[PDB]
Order: sequence, then structure tokens, then C-alpha cells
Amino acid sequence: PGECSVNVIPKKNLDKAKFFSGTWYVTHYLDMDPQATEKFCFSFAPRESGGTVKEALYHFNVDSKVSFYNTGTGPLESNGAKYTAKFNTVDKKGKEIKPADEKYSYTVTVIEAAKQSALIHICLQEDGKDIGDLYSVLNRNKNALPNKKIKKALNKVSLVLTKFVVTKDLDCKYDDKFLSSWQK
Ligand code: HEM
Repeated sequence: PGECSVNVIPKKNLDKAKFFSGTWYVTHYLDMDPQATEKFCFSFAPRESGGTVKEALYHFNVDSKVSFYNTGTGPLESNGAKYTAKFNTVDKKGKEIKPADEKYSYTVTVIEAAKQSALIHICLQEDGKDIGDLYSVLNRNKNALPNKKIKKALNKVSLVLTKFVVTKDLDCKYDDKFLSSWQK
């Protein structure tokens, strides 16, 4: 049904300080539900300390011209490249406008990271049950193409980059200040 992908392997020895810093843009995404066809842009600022991830998330619905802001918090797994977060909703000023709903969570796996690129996978859940998943290619630069290591990781799990939505070809609007000021 809304089952999350299997064979999502956490990167071995992810450099935490490097990955959990700055702002990441999704340059390419693949929603595993083929009927999910609203076009989006996304960026986020993940941070980690003492085995807990605290990240700020930014989505922009290109179809509707509406953005939404969330923050997520959760424990990093012992592998160091996978975490499950509970999330709330905040405004552009970072003030909570909707509390976290305990029944919802998401699990991020960092599959690969190389140079200025990364590949992540996100499984959304409700009551610990899968409700949908998506792969995202990340880059520090909105307009950049992914490192070959990222394509190799995609190919290991039988995905090809051409199937992904390219965000640079979308009319994205980003709130970069929300992310750059994260935890300042
Ligand atoms: C370009 C890449 C992405 C796309 C296309 C995408 C797509 C979506 C869509 C369509 C929804 C539902 C929106 C709605 O209900 O109106 C959603 C919700 C959500 N996404 Fe993503 N997503 C992306 C990246 C991410 C990433 C990387 C994360 C986590 C690090 C994430 C976390 C969430 C969360 C927590 C929600 C639920 C928000 C809420 O209901 O308050 N998304 N996403």
C-alpha cells in the first residue's frame, strides 16, 4: 500500500559534522507514489548533537504557491546515518504554529554523501506504520548536478536519475534565511 522501500542502506561512516551543517537543497526527487504529481521544492538545515538530530525543513508547493515550515527532532541511530523524527509546524520566524502530532514521524536515511552532494531517503509513518516514501538527491548548490557516487548509490538499488523530478527547472521560491539562521 503505502509501504516504504526496502534496501535503503545507511552510509557507512557518514561524516556527521559535515552532513549535519549548512543548508541542503533537493535538486532531484522521486516520490515512490506515481500519483504524487504536485511539483515541489525543498531545502533543510539538519543539525546533530549528543545523538539527537534537530532540523529545520522548508517545502514549497509550486502548484499552489504555498510554502510550509517544520522542525523535526529525533534520535540518531547507532549507525550514524539514519534518524527518526517527530515534527511540528512553525512560521517563517520559527515560532510554533502547530504542535507535533505524536502519531506522525518520519525516518531519514542518508544513503550516500560525496563532495557537495548527498542521497537521502525519507519514510513517513503514522502510528509506526509506513504511509509513503521519497528519495531526494541533495546539493549545496540548487543548480548543480549530483556527484557520480550518488548515481552509483541509486543504481545499486535499481533507480535511475532520469526518473527523478528536476527542481532547478521549477519556479522554486526558497526561504534561505529561515534555514541559514537555524539555531543561531
Ligand atoms: C523535493 C523533495 C520533497 C518533496 C517533493 C516532498 C513532498 C511532500 C509532500 C507532497 C508532502 C505533503 C504536503 C501536503 O500535505 O500538502 C510532504 C510532507 C512532509 N514532508 Fe516532504 N517532500 C520532500 C522532501 C522532504 C524531506 C527531505 C523531508 C525530511 C527531511 C520531508 C519531510 C516532510 C514532513 C515532516 C511532511 C509532513 C508535514 C506536515 O504534514 O506538517 N520532506 N512532503
